[PDB]
Amino acid sequence: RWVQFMKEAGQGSRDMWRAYSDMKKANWKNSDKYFHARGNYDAARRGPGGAWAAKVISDAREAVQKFTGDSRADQFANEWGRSGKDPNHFRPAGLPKRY
Amino acid sequence: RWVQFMKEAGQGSRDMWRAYSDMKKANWKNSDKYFHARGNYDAARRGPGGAWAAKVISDAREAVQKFTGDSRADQFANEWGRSGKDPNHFRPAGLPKRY
Amino acid sequence: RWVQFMKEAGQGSRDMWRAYSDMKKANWKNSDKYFHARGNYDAARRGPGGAWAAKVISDAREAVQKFTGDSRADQFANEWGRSGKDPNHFRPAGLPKRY
Amino acid sequence: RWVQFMKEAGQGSRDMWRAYSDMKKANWKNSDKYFHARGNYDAARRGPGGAWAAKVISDAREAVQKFTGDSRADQFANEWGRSGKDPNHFRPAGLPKRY
Repeated sequence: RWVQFMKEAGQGSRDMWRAYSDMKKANWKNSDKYFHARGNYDAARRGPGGAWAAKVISDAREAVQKFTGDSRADQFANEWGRSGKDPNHFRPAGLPKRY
Repeated sequence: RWVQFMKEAGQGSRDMWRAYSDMKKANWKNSDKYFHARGNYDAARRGPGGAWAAKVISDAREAVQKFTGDSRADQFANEWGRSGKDPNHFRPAGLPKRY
Repeated sequence: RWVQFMKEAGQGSRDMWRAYSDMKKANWKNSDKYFHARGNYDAARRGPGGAWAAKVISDAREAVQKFTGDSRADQFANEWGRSGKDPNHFRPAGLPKRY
Repeated sequence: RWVQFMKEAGQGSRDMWRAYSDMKKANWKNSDKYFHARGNYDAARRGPGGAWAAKVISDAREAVQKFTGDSRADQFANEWGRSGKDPNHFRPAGLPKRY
């Protein structure tokens, strides 16, 4: 169903935004890989529409960052999460458990 | 701002959704090109995030269309609208004026 | 069929390359829109795989050009051609008939 | 060079194709992740055009997989390979050494 796909995409996009926002709040050493994986994991957890949303938002973020005023590691972390593997694989010591 | 981008992308996504539900509600002959153009035009007016959102949602919709036996014509209508040209170029006679 | 899709993509990608090459040879005033439309038209003429190839190569070219050391017009011309409309719509007066 | 990019993309596309036909010829149990990883690794070694080609072909293949009732696992294997990690991490016991 198209409607269900679009619903999941909307939920997933909010998950990706929550990952961004948390990353900015945490302001933490060597956590970028974790939040990349967490955003994608959360979003794909919604279903195909969420996983689709994770993928295109991920690629846009990567693009804009190469429009800069370790991409391969970022994309690896994105897909680690998007495929359902535990984002805490990349968790740095000390990162508050709220994240 | 990335924030601004995601915000516009959120607005554009709602614009696209509005186009889909309007098309289904209208249930009008040969109206797909109009609603494709209209959703893309509404989305792109929100700004760059809006046009980006309209572009990726458009491509996901094309994929669906091709997998269910005119996606080429609708993608042309998508771009027409996204580029800021009048969606009413594609308006079929009799389509209710609220749409 | 996946094989047929991949075959068309290969043919289409050679068409897009032929459009680029011709554009560089022609070195002509205000022909960029024409070659954009012609590359995409030729490639989509091969079938879905060709049209798919036209789309992703088009977006890569646009990207790299925004990585610069009228995008919307370019993309409009791309989709004009990709949808099967005559690329000579954008032909500038004088352009050699080989192109 | 854009030329260099398209050249590497052509090489990468052949690498990906080699992976598909090898997978079909091998006809081996639980081997999809290996061949996904391998095709992406071969392609990305060609350079940026090669990695780009592997990325868009990978996404077109994911779409097909989802439309025919593990695409998530294969996309992870895609990224593993594309990032330069050893494809043989996914190698199933007994897969002929020529592959």
